[PDB]
Amino acid sequence: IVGGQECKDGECPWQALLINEENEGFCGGTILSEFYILTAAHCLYQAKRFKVRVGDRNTEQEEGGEAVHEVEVVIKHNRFTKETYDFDIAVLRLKTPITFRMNVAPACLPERDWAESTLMTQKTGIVSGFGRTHEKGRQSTRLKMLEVPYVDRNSCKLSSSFIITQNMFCAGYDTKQEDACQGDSGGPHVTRFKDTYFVTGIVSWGEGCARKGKYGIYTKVTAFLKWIDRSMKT
Amino acid sequence: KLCSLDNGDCDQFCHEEQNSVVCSCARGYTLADNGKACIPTGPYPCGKQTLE
Ligand SMILES: O=C(NCCNC(=O)c1ccc(Cl)s1)c1ccc(-n2ccccc2=O)cc1
Repeated sequence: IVGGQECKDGECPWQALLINEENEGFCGGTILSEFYILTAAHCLYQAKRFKVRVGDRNTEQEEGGEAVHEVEVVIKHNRFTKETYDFDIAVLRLKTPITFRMNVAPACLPERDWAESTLMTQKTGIVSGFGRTHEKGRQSTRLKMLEVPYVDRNSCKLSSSFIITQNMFCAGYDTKQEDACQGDSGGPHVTRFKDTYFVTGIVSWGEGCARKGKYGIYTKVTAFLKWIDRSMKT
Repeated sequence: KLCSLDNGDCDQFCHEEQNSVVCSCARGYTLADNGKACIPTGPYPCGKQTLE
């Protein structure tokens, strides 16, 4: 995350971190329930074997609220391709259920119609992660969160040198130096409504990070809600 | 206006069924007796920051 502020105690309980064999984070995810994690399909290619850690806010040192979970079933969308980064979504079923507690809780799955007319119509959404604080820097040892405005779909198609599919939406800033970044992929994009946060996106991609005239690109969760439910009932 | 009007006074989901507002809630919540508020059924309902 470039810019923004730290996630203070208990503010981003739905954040999940994918860790490789070296126990280092390479991507994020969103806790959907005790057995399921939502993430980006392109992240599965960033590591041979990985586990899911939850309840962490400072990777620098374990404190007592963290929990590592082994993945049982990896479910990637069969239509994802590295060529376009379309259908950049996947759901993970854990072998053991997550125990909810301080800093460990799920984000709500909204309904399609209401979400599109009411959540994605809001001014902003929240993106979080342990990603880089700058484009060419190192990954953050502290979990960060960033309020990002929803971006006009037309304006974003114009600024992107890559096709913006119906399964993607744009958020962020044109000039301000605040954006998601490398290492934040698969993480949550949630929108707040009356003190309740709903999953509205998955950190997907962006030309560099926080570059002027470029926005952050996220997978449109509302276009996969049926797929998500289906992937969770099996 | 219905749902267009302040989300039909709904806590969460709002639907217009037969020209009338109909509220619903995410999984883990129960629609209150007033048919508008959403009540959590457990200590860690989805969407709530753990601010203890
Ligand atoms: O890693 C890339 N960017 C650099 C790092 N910044 C981020 O990851 C960010 C992630 C999320 C936000 Cl939000 S900002 C990247 C990946 C894929 C694509 N890409 C798109 C379509 C098709 C082919 C393709 O290569 C472009 C650039």
